Order: sequence, then C-alpha cells, then structure tokens
Amino acid sequence: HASAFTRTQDVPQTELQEKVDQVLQESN
Amino acid sequence: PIEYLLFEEPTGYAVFKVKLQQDDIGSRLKEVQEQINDFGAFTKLIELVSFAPFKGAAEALENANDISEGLVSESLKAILDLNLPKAKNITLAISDKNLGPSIKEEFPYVDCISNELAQDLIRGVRLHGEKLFKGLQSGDLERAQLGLGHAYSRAKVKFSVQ
Amino acid sequence: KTRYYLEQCIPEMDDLVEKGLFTKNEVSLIMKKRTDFEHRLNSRGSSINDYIKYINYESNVNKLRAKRCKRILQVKKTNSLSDWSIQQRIGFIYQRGTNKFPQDLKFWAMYLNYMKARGNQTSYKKIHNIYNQLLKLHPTNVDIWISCAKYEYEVHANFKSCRNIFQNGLRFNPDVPKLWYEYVKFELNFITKLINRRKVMGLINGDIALTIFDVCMKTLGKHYINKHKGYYAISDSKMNIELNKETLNYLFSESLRYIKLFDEFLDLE
Amino acid sequence: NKKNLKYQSSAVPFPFENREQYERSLRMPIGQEWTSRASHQELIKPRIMTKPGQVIDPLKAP
Amino acid sequence: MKIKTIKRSADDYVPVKSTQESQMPRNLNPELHPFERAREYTKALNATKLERMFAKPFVGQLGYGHRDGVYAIAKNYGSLNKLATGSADGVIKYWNMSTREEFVSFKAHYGLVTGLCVTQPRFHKSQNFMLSCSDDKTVKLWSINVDDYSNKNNEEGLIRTFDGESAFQGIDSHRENSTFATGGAKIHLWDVNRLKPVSDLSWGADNITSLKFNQNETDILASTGSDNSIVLYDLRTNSPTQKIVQTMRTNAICWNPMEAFNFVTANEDHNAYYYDMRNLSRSLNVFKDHVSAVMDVDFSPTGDEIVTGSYDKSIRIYKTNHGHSREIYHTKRMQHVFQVKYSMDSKYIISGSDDGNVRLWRSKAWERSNVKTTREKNKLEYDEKLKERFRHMPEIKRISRHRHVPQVIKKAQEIKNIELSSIKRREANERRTRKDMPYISERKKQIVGTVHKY
Amino acid sequence: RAGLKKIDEQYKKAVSSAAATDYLLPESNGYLEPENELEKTFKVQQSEIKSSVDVSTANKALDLSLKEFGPYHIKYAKNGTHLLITGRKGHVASMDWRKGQLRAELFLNETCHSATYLQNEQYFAVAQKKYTFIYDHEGTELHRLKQHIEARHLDFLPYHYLLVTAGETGWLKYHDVSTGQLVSELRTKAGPTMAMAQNPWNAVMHLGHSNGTVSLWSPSMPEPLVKLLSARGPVNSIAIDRSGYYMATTGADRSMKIWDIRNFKQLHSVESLPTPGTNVSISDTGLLALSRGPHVTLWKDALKLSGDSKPCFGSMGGNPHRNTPYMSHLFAGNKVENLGFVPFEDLLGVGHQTGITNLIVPGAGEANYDALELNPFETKKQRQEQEVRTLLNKLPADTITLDPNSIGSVDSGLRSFLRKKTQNVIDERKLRVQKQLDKEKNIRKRNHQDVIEEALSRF
RNA sequence: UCAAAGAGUGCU
Repeated sequence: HASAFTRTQDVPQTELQEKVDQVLQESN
Repeated sequence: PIEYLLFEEPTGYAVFKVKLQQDDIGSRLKEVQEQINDFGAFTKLIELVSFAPFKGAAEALENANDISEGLVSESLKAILDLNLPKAKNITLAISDKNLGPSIKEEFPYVDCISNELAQDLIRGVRLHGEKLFKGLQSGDLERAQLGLGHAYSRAKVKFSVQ
Repeated sequence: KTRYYLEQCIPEMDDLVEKGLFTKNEVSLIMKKRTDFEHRLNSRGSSINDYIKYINYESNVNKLRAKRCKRILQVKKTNSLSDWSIQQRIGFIYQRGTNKFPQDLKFWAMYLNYMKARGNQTSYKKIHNIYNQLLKLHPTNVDIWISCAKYEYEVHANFKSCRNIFQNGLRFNPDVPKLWYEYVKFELNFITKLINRRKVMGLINGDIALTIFDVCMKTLGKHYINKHKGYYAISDSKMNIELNKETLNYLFSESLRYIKLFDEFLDLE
Repeated sequence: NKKNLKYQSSAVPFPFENREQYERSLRMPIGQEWTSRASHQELIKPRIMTKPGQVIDPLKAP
Repeated sequence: MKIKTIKRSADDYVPVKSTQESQMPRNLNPELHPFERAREYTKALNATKLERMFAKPFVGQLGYGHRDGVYAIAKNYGSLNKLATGSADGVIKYWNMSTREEFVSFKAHYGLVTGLCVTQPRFHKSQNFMLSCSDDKTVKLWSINVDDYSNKNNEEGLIRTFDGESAFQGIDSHRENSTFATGGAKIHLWDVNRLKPVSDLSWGADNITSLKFNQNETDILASTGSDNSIVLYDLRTNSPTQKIVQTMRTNAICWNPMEAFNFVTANEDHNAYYYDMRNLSRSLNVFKDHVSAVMDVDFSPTGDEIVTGSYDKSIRIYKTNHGHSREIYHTKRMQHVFQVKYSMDSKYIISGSDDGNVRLWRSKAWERSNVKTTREKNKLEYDEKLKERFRHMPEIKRISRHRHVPQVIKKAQEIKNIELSSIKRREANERRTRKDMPYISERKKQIVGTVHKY
Repeated sequence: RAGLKKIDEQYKKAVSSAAATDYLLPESNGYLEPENELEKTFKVQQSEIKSSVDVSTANKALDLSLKEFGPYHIKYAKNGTHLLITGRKGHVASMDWRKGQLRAELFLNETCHSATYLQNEQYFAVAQKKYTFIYDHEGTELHRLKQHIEARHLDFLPYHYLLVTAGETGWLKYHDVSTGQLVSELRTKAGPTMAMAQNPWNAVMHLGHSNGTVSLWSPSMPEPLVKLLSARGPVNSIAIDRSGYYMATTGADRSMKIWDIRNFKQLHSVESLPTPGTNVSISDTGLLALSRGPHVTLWKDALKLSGDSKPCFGSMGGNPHRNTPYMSHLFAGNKVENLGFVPFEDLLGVGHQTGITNLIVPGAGEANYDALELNPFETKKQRQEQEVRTLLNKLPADTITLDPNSIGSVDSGLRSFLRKKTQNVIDERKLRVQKQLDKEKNIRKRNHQDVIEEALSRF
C-alpha cells in the first residue's frame, strides 16, 4: 500500500526534493 | 475491476475505495439502480478514503479550470500519489475521459476508467454528497458551488469591476 | 449484531472464572455493563464519548484482573486467553470509533498514545498504518506530519523516514510557515547530532537548511500573494504594490524567526 | 400411535449415506432460536461462494 | 432469613436514551423453544414457496439480435461484459453486455460463420480481437475498439485472413499462447503470425465437427468427428492421443475448469455425457432430461454447473453430481437453442437460438443481484439449507420440483417413458429364460469401442 | 463413520454454544434457604416476606378484594403483561396489573367457569356457562363459538393457534383461531371432565375423568392416545410441567400422585393430605403447588426421582429424608379457587372467594425470558410484527403428535360394451401372468432348498 | 390524555 513514510515516486516530485537530494549526492 | 474512485468537491478532492463491485451484466436492472439511490446500499459499495480541502478561493478556481481543460494540478498530483499504490495496474475510476491521458502520463502505473459503471458510482457519490464524508469537514457544497460559480464564469468572460 | 461482539467475550469471561480470579456473580456484573455499552455503540445517536467511556471501562477491568492475579494466583501472568484478551478488545473498540468518527481528531490521539504505550504488545508497524490512515484522512493538518515525523526520529531515529514526512507534508501544505520552521529545526538537529558524533569519533580515536530557508521564502510569498487577492488579480497598480509590501514584511518576519532559530545552534557557524 | 406418512421422508437425502446418519443430523435444530449467533454462521455458510463483479479464472497450477 | 427475588433493572431493559436500541435478552434453554422440528419444516415449506415466486430467470435480450439464426457464441474469458456472436447470415457482432448494445458489426464471410472465438493475439487494453471462420474457406482476424479504458485518445476492422483449401466447421484458441486450432475436413494448428497452417493433426480421413481447448492443461485438445467419435490430442506431442467411438454424434464439448482431466459432451441421443480423460471406457455421469438432441454444453466458471442447449426449445441446469436437471428455461420465443454460455461470474446464462436473438437468463432465477444487507444475506441464506435439508419431504418435492414445461416437451417425455417401460419389460422377460444376458451398465451403453485398451 | 463424527462434532460445538449463552444469562431467579436449621421454611409468613422484598415488588404484588361475583379464577397472559380474571358468578376483567390501565371490563351477570388469553393481549377467550365467547381489548365481542357449549376449561396453543375446550358433556372441540373453523370434534365417552391441561413440549391435551383415568388427546386423531388412572377417586386437577417430563395428579380420595409422561410411570404417591387438595399448580422451576381449601403448601424440588424429594406433610422428628413444604401459607376464611404462576415473575397468583390475591414466592418464575419468543417489555409496533411472523410460521394442526422429535423421521352404446369387455380381458391376462411368475418364484425356492416303489418310480 | 387503528419522514 502507498505509504507516506517511504517515498513512492522513485524520482523527486517536489522541487524541494530536487534541492535536498542534490546536496546528499554532493555530501556523501 | 475497479478499486479506487476519484471525485472532486468545491471544497477539495475526494478519493473513494470500492469495497464491493456492482454486477456489470445486470447494471441496467432496476434492483441495482435502486441501490444507488439507497444510501445504506451505496455505503456498502464504496467508502470515503481521502479528502484534501482546497487552501483558499484562488486554488479552487485554478483547479476548477485545470479540471475543465482536462489538466492535472499540483494538488491533484499530490493526493493521487499518496493514495494510489504503485502495484497488475491499479484501476482508478474517473468521470472525465479527457483527464485519463493526463493521469496516465504523470502516473504510468494507473489505469483510468470512465465507463458507465464508473459513471454509475460517480452519480451515487454526488447523490449523497456530504453524507458520505462521515462527519469530515467539507463545509457546505451548495454554497461553495455558488462560491465558484460566477467566479469560474466571470473569469472566462474576463469580467472586471471597470 | 450486538450479540456477535458479545459472544467474543464469552471465551475470555470463561477463562476468568476458570482461573478463579472473578466469581460467577462478579463476572455477570461485568458482562451486563459490557452489554449495555455495546447497544449504545451499535445504536443511532452514538457519539465519540460513548467509545471513550467503554474504553476506560475495560482498562479498569484490565487493572482489576492483573492486580487480582498477584493477590490470588500470585503469578505475574497466567498463560491463558485472559491476559491479552482485554488489550485486543480495547484496540478493537478504538478501531470502530475511529472508523465511526474519523472527524474527531481527539479520539485518534488516544489510539496513538494507547498503541504507543504498549510497544511490546504492539509493533511499530501497526503504529505506522494508523498514521498512514490518519495523515491520509487529514493531509492538510500539519500537526500530524510533525507528529509522525516526531515519533520515528525519537523512538526509531530513522531520519530517512522522518525526512520523507516533511517532504510529503510540505507537498500538501507549502503555505504553513510552522511546518517549514519545523522541518529546518529537524535538519539542524540531524546535523548537530552528526557533527557531535564526529567529535565523539575523534575523541575515541548547515547549507541544507539554508536551501530550505530560500525555497521556503519563495513559496510562502507565492501563496501569500494568492491570498489577499482572492479569485482574481488586482487591477490597480498601487494596490499591487501594496500586496508586495505585506509579503515582504510577512516574509521578513518569516525570515526573522529563523534568525532566532539559528541562535540556538552553537555548534553551527 | 401409528406415525403419519405425510411427514415421513421417502428416502435418505444426499450426502448422508445411511439411515442412522440422517436422524443424527435431524436431531439438530439449525434455527438461531436454538443456536448462538456465531454458531449459526459456521453451520449456515454454504460450500460454494463467489464475489460479485469478478471473473473466476481457471485454477493455477498447484 | 436470606431472601432473593427476581429483580428487573428498568434502565437495563428500557434504555434511558430514546435512540438507543432496547435489550433483547437471550436464553437458549431448549425448554423455551418447543417444536424445533415443526417450526423448521414450516419455514422450509414457506421458503420453498418463496423460491418459486422470485424465479424470474429472464432478464433481457442483446439489442435486436442477429440477421439469421445464431449458431456461434464466444465469451471473453478475460472480461465479464463482452461477448461475440455470429449467425448464418455471415455477420458477426461484438456486444457490450452491460449496456446490451453492439460495439461493432462485421459482414465477415460470404457463407455461414461456423466458428467464433475471442483471443488476445501476440503479434511479433484499447482493442479486443476475435477469430471467425466459415465454410467459404477463410478465417478472418478482427480488431474491435472498446471503452474499457480511457488511457488513449482506431484501426478497427479486419487485421489478417487465413485461406484454406477446405471448409472449416469449428475453431478454438489456445489460452496461454496465440496458437489456435481450426476444425473442418481436417484439424489444423495455426499461428497468428503464419498465414499457412502451422501443423496438421488428424486421426484419419474423417472430418472434425467441433473442438475445445482444455482450460488448465492448456496443451490438451479434444475434437468431435462425424463418425460418432471423440478424439483427444496433446500439443506437446503434436499428435492425437485417444479416440473413442460413440453410438451417437456429439455436437459440443466443454472442459471442467476445476478438473483439468474432466469434460462433458453434448450428444444426439438426448443426453450429455460426463467423462474422465484418463479412463474413457465409461462415463463419470449421464444427463437425460432433454427430449431432443443436445446442441451445446458448457461448464460454469464455478465448476459446479453445466447447461445443455437442446433442439427441443429449452435450456436445462444440471448439478454435476446429480443426473437430472434442477431447472428448465423456455419461452414461445425459443425456436431452436444452438448455443449456451455462461457469464464469467457464473450468475447469468447466455442462450443463442435460431430465431436470431441472443438472450440473458439468471443462473438462479430467484436470486437478485443487488448487494444485500447482512440481515438479508443471513435470512436468504438461512432458507437455503432448510430447503437442502428437507429436500425429500413429499410436499417440499411437490412444490420445489414443479416447473411449467411446454406441452410439446412433456408429451415427448410421457411417450419416452412409455418406450423405456415397454423396453424394460421386454428385457426383463428375456432374463427369465436366457442363461447369458450380461447386465450392461448405463455408463457404458453409449460406448461402441475404444482404440487403446487398458 | 468419520462423517458422523464430523456431524457429531457440531453437536459438541452446538451444546458448547448453548453453554456459552447459558453463561450470559442476565438474571438469576430468587432463592430462599435457611441460615439456621432451627428456623424452618414453613413457619415463615408472607407479611415478613412482603417486608423483605423491594418497594416495587410490593407495588408489583397485586391484591384485589371483590365479592360481587367471587370466588375468582385468575388467569395470566402468556407474556404475563396482561392478567385476565373471571369471577365465580361470572364477570371477567382484563387488565395490565403492571401498567395500571384496564384493557377491558365485562360485567355480564352470567356464570363463567374459566377464561384464557388468545394469540395476543388484544383478543382473549372467556367461558360463559353454555357458550364460549371471544372479546377484543376494547371489550367488544368479535364472535361466538356456536359449536362450543358447556366448556369449563379453555386452552389456546400459541404456535398452532388451536383453542381447546373441556366440558362435562364429553364432547370436545378443537378450534383454530386464525382459520375460524373447528379442526375436529371428538367424544371421550368417559363422562365429565374435571381437569384439562396441555403439555407444551408435545402439545398433547390431557383430560381427566371420574374413574380417575387421565386421557391424552390429539387433533387429527379420532380417539385418545393414552389411558392412565392416577387414583381410585376422581382426579380434582392435573398439572403438567413446562418441560413435559413430569405430570402430577391429586385424587379426590386425598391422594397425590406424581407421574412422568416420557416413560409413562407413576413417580411418587402421597396419602398424607388431611383432605383433598382443591387445586394443583407447577412452577416453571419444578416447584410444586398444592392448594387444600384455605392453606396452600409449596414444595421445592418436588419433581425428582428420589423418594425423599416426594412431598411430605410435616416431618418425622426433623428427619432429613422427609421433605417439608418449601412454603406454607393459609388464607383464613378462604378457599382456593385456582392457582396461577405469574409468567416471568417471582410470583404466584392465588384465586379465592374474597377476591384476587397474589403471593410472592422466591424462585416461582423463570428468571431470564426469551425475548424472541415473548418479551414483557414488547412495544406495540414490535407486537404486531411478532404476530404477523407467528402467522407466517403458524404450525398446522396435523403436525401435533405424541413426540415432535419423531416427526421428520425416514420411513357409446354398443361400442362401450365392447370396450368394457376388452379391458376386462386385459385384466385377466395381467392377473394370470403375474401368477405364472409366482410359481416360478415358488419353484426356485423349492429347488434352492420299498425297493419296488423305486423299481416303479419311472412309471 | 390514555387507548386502540392508519399515512409519510429521518436513519442503522
């Protein structure tokens, strides 16, 4: 079942999700 | 083969889950049709599963248009994303066929339905209205419809105070 | 179908007399009151208070049984249906109440608190589904998103899950400055714990928030522009200029809160 | 005291295989006036069941 | 002294709340409930009466029907409310059973449509397909636009044609794979992507009248020949397996969906024969309630029912374990039933008669398709066993069994009974004197011989 | 065999379900058992018990002292909500002693021997001398049963809707209220009937006669099933427990007999009665009621196999084996017209010359009533619906038999003259061919199972 | 008012 707790999109839908994941790839 | 139903309210967007599937061969039988009128029978068919009210007057008009030109708004995308499981393909029932391709593009794993069976349930949802919301805060649809009415109209005509 | 729920109690109540904790007459008093409660719930005019009073009733019954077990049986737990039967029922009554009155925000909280309190009995997975249901009846109430985000960052310390909460919560509610303030608050907590762990690692041997600050500022202004304009744009130029004023001040005040927030985090620059 | 032929069944009904089998069952009161609400349910459930609006596909390989 | 007296709390039995339901105390002491036997029987008798009332099996007809007598009915195994029909006029139709209208109609063949099937071809959601054959010696693949999904938005019409040197009389499609078999002068296997017949199967020179693929052991195929023979095949071996010759020709065959090795056969001696695929020397069961040749038969998707479409203008329902029909359907508007099929939900019956109209019937005439309340479900269900329970009571049989059959059918039955009695008296006279009159099981009289003995 | 173990399996599940419901039973019937051996149950007097019981119980207790037509034959509706009373000189009154409103009043100055409630409180039956009348709640008489004449005892069967009438005539009639026609007429030929009672378990009517023979009766049947003399003297009354296992008779010769119907044996006999008992009533709990003239003596657990359980007046030096009355009450200057147990109440009605008095007795009534069957608190909307369902599930008269568990068991011109003769010839042929088969059946059985005489055997 | 009998509404 769809759950908020685990991301179900498999790609970052919200532009926020774009920005944060960029740092995470950048960080480590 | 339907499991989820998408409905739109002036206050917001309502999703329903189809607990039981009505007979399709006997769809035109009076006995199935009487059930749609009957609230008690209808509640056995479906159950309100989600409702996300619109943030304000402006959002409703924007979504009211986006529904009109067969488009998916950001609000609609968020609701469907949270509710519809990834899954072979989950089936969603929708009033508009034109919204079909738009939903499929954003969600490849959902198959939309707009056959008479879907229309039959959609009619029942709109028939009972707030009674199906089971006490959830949906304001008053009749006034909200009035709220959006000229608002949707005056926009297209480009009516102005000038 | 009041009887069907009632018959579920019989194997339990039979266990009580068999173990000798409760006499025949005493259990009859218990069943009678249970019978009264079930009719009220199954009838028209039932209210959320009706589920609360029933729920409180079993808890006291549960306390009587366990407290009686030590006095009479002198056993911490008698291996029989009685020990876990009451706890199953209370959850069952709650589930009916939540389904019967999803609107009442108060009644849900008792379930989350009640379900959480008996963690050993109740796996965190059960807690997750309830939050999954509850978020999903009320996506627009930010106070859930922080609550479940709260629960899994402290009880479970799963930042990856907690972060997804704010991402989903912000997706539904981008105009609520609080949840943004709450999200940056979590991130800086994550960074501070990380660097403190790094400091501990050395002893035994953040930019991300600013992006939240920036993106937060854009959308809140966008929504604040949406409000105070209603359905339609503002034709007057001067009034449009004003609408820029409130958002700047509203955005400036909305910035200033973070300036206070940064002050707490000594470890950060 | 001769029994009335009106109420004597002609033969032992299916699935019962011998005469004593039918009277053992026929001593049973099915009605809920003699059976608990739960107990009524297991007895009254029929062998064959189907869900409306679904295709009963051929059995998959065991 | 120590005294107690019965004590009634008014609040407990009379709720203070007006909306609260009153208490219904229960005491299951048998003493308080006398005549359990009589009460159940009376309720059973009443329920039997209720049953005959609600028996309203006919629900409607599909549009205006076909041009000539319908002779081919194919049901979409993957879908509930789609159905394909063909008539001797050479026209084929695809129906929306829920709306009882047509999706599309094609003048497929110059001659008669002798076989029709639905499939999902694997060419090497938005459209469905059928295969049609005819005595004009061509097989045509068709594509139909359907409104099941709205994920798209055409190319409706013929897709491919397969020419044959000889006329074809029946067709079936392999469920798992796109391969399909066609039965005319000689039984072939075909591929959708090959125009020529991929393989040739034949026991001998005899022509094949009908075929039906197995639904579970999908590689097994069965066919019927004009020489009163039933032939079994296995695709894996690409050869025929078994042949048994009957006293009569058989018109149709259906495989039991729950027993992969079990099938039923429609016969010309007023009978349907129920067979195990492993031991064909006998029959598993026989059904004898028709008065004319049985044209068509099928298995329910629940697997507990079969129907037999007969030339005597009637449709019968049979329990698999019982040898006599439990139900009869008829109308003056029946002329010659040639095709009978089920809805995939097992609730409704589809009939095709040569009058050119396709009709729908309830599998159980008294049952109603609305969603029932739990109280309704229990009581309606509650009547069921009591009817099953007191089935052989005289009055219950008299009411439950009774059906209005057409005068033509009954008089045939009466004459038919006089035949069998006159026969039975005759062989009974033989056994008085003849030393060697072997007793023949009814399950074996129809079998003339089997090729492979065991 | 295995299937029967399966079938037997639901039995153990079914009886467990019955125990599970028995576990739930909301209420318990009243008890009375001494603390102290020196104090006994048959000295305790009603006034003290009246003080003991609750104020509502005292208010529930009814005492109606009327002389205008006394003595009074009390009667209680099956539900017990409404109480029907017929005086000796014969007026009848219907009222709800609980509700406090009279349903109907009937002040007819014609002698009435008894009365009985019909399918519901709305309609009820009364026995005038020489005729039987039917009345409504409003008090109007719907009709008159012309066939039924000189009826003393009137009894009505709820499920079968049959009304039975016993009289001194010897003519007996069964009448089904719903149908409106008498099912059958039967003459016992044994003379007058002092007592009539029904066993609810089997629905077999019991009729007593001066010879002492108590007679079982059935609707479809032309005769009486069973013939049993209880006593030398005429039987004053016959009592049948609700279970039907026990049946009690008191002879006019001061003797009391306890009988069991199932095995058809005399359970116990008592001669200790100083004088013949006026009337006998049996509690639902099995407690037995004996009324002799002024004083009524009650025995707890009277119906049991043990000889010690048998009723015994007084005691033999406090012998435990002797069984004293569980309650002893005397109405001074009174005689017992009849005894009536109050349905679903811990209460015994008593009929007497001065009027109607109701005596509270612990354990008298069954504690937990079956609402589906009868509900004292039944509302009128439910009441009519219950009637209709009872109509739908009405039991036909011919269903009545000795045992219900037995039921369901498995066991022209010249041409005509020529025509008449040919069918005759066909008949002789049928008889004769059948017989040729008969010898051939005889021959097979036979096959299956002086020197000179041998010398000439061939000839 | 009770008291019996009707005809709709709400809802499980």
